[PDB]
Amino acid sequence: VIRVPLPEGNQLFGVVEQALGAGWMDVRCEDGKIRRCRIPGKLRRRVWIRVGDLVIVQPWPVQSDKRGDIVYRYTQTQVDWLLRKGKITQEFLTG
Amino acid sequence: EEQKIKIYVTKRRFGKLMTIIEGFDTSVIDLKELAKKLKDICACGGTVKDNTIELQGDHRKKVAEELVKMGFSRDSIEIR
Amino acid sequence: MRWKWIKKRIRRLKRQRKKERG
Amino acid sequence: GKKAPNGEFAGRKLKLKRKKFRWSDIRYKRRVLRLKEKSDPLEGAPQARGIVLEKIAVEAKQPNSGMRKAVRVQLIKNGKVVTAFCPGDGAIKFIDEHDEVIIEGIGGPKGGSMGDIPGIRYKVVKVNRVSLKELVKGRKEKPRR
RNA sequence: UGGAGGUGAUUUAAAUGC
RNA sequence: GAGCCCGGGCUCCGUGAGGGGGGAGAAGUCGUAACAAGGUAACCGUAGGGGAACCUACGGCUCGAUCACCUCCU
RNA sequence: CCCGCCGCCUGGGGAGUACGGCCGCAAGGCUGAAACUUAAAGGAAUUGGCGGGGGAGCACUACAAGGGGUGGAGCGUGCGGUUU
Repeated sequence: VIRVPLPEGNQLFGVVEQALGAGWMDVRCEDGKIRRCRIPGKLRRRVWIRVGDLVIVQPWPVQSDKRGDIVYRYTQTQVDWLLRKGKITQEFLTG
Repeated sequence: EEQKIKIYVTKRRFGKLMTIIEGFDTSVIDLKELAKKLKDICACGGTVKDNTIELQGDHRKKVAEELVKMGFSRDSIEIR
Repeated sequence: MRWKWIKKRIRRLKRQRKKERG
Repeated sequence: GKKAPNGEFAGRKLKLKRKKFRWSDIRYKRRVLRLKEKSDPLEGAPQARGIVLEKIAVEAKQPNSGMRKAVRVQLIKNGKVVTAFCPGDGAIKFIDEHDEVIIEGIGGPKGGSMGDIPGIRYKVVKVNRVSLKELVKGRKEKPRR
């Protein structure tokens, strides 16, 4: 039984666009905005996140349109599941 | 004029992959000074290797854009 | 170290003193 | 001779020595000139009212991460841009943009923002001349405009 | 028993890690 | 005999494109500089050169190196 | 341990820098901050681990010496992966 976490609340799917260094990445989000996102230390010490990865972004409560935290990074098999379920589109992944 | 160029990834040491730049006319263009300028743009190590410049890491777009800034034809440059 | 710094300080000084002289 | 001249008539040397060597206490020097009083806006004061230009949230320091509630307020006569740390949990709520916000320092005027916060020199007490610790408790008074 | 010089010096052992 | 005015000089307050550095953030890159003789001892003042850490020359110093070889001293 | 005088210091980093002045042909020197930031900077000794630090000594998961073999094939097996 495959199970895949989903964005909740005001969280958004995003594709990592650029590594900015020191736990920061620009992420192209499913609402069509690029957000500058922090990777929390807890996540940094668990996973390797790279350009092109699909992630869940939590927008910050202030400047919500410009900033967020990355809270999850999907594996490739999870990405394929999300595609099949229509949660994201191939056009979105490629950009 | 007519000066073409190739910019692509080239195996290197620690990091991931170097960057190779070739195709300059070595009788007109000083690769030593070009390399020094490029090394400042990428903030990485590098050398002139024969008639090419090798930079540590992946700086293909950076290099291409800087070369255009320096007066080299946009259409003479290919990133692979 | 103090090699570093002395020449960094000197280069800063010169370059800037070049920018003042100019 | 452990330093000092000792001798009846010498004293003046003493008298200037001290003073010469007093100015190695940063604090003393600073007050006696009044650098404490000139730099870190206020014009010295206990507190200052100012209009809340916007609300901003910033990141925490080195071992830490958490969204502190900070305002941007402009002191009115001072006419200076101050970013500021807001006490309390919910708070950022009870502060509407363009209410008056009185501002103080927090934890030694030296410059020292508390350990967590990078910048913030200062504290907020008030929203429309009623404070934040009064608005964390529901009963006491609740806000207007 | 513990201290100061003077000169051979050894390249056969490789950069990095939150 | 004031204020007032006029022309010039000098200085100071409110404020401005642009520009310098600091204490930082520590997930990108380059290298291995120092800390073990750090793998060419290290530092030092001076001078030149190198993208960078830095290298080299000349003089100094040990806060200097590990045996070995030679020399002295309770 | 006392008595006399003199220079210098007053946490770190900013910075031995800016500005100003003085001196110097030039290179530079002498004099010399502040904004800001930090709960350390530092010193000696102790222990341990470590060094392509030095001496002594062992080992057979060590190396030499030596005999055999794995890595080539087929098959058995457990795994990585993929598939389901």
